[PDB]
Amino acid sequence: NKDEYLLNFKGYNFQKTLVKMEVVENIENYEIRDDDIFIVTYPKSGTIWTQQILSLIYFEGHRNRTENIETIDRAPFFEYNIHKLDYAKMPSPRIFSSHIPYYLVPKGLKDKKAKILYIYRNPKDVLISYFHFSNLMLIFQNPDTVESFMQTFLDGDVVGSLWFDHIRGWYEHRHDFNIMFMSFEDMKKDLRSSVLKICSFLEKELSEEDVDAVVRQATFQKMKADPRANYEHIIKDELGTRNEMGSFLRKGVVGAWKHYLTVDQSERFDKIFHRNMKNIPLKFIWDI
Ligand SMILES: Nc1ncnc2c1ncn2[C@@H]1O[C@H](COP(=O)(O)O)[C@@H](OP(=O)(O)O)[C@H]1O
Ligand SMILES: Nc1cccc2ccccc12
Repeated sequence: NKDEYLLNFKGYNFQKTLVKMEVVENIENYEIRDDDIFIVTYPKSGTIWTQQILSLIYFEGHRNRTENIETIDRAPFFEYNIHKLDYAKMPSPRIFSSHIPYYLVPKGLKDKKAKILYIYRNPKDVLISYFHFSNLMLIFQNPDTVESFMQTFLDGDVVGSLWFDHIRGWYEHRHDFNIMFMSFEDMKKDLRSSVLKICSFLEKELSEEDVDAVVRQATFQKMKADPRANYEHIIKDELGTRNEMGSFLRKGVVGAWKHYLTVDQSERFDKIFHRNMKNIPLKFIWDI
C-alpha cells in the first residue's frame, strides 16, 4: 500500500511518481554552475514562499508583472521536473528547489561556489501542514488521524524522511557548503529584513522600491491571490487533488498546531525534539 508512494534511495524517501530512479542515480554527478542557487527545505516549511521571493528578486519581469510565468518555472524542483524543463539550457543564474538531504547533493555543490538557502520551520506546524497537504494531494498517501500521521511523520515514512535527520545533516555539515539558514517564522515576523538578508547572502542588489514590491507580492494574502505563485493550477490540473476545496496556501500561520496536538502528543514530541536538537543553535519560534 505504501511502496507505490515512496522511492527509497540511500535511506531517503523521494516521491515515487514524480522522479525516476534514473535521475536520482544521476544526481551525484550533476553539473553545477558557479552561480547556481538552491532553495533547500524540508517539505511544508516555506518552499514555494521562497520560490516566490527569489523570483521577485531575480526576475524583474515577474516583479514588474510584464511576465506571467509560474514560479515553478523560475525555481523548478531539482528532483521533481514535472514541467520537463531542460535544466541544462536554463539561463544562469539558475534557481532550483529541493528537499534532498546533505549527503545526496551533487558533488558540485561541495565546491562552495553555488549558494544554498536552507529554509526551516518549527516541526509541529510542519507536521500539521504536511498532514493537511497529504489529505489534499494525490501524490501523497492519505492519512487518517492526526495521531496516526504524527506516528508516520516521526517514523520518517513520508517524502523527505525524518525531519530531524534532514535538518541535522544540513546543519552539522554547514562547512561543506556555501549556505545560509533562515526560518519560516522569521520571514513571517519581518518579511522585509528577511528579504534583505537573502539579497545580502545572494549578493544581489535591489533598489528600495524593488524591495517594497518584493515584500508586497510575497505577503501571504497577496501571494495566495497570485496564480503565478499560489500553485493552484499546478495542483488542480497537473498533480491532482482529492477534493477541490483545499489550497497550497492554506493558512500560513505560526502556532496553529496548538489547535491539533493534545498536551500528551506535544510533550512526547518535545522529548524527541530535545533528544535530537539540544546541540543545534538555531532559534525556533512556536507561536504568533
Ligand atoms: N507568502 C507566504 N506567506 C506566509 N506563509 C506562506 C506563504 N506561502 C506559503 N505559506 C505556507 O507555507 C506552507 C507550505 O510550505 P511549502 O512550500 O514548503 O510546502 C504552507 O503552510 P500552512 O499549511 O501552515 O498554511 C503555506 O501556507
Ligand atoms: N514540496 C513538494 C514536495 C514534493 C513534491 C512536490 C510537488 C509539487 C509541489 C511541491 C512538492
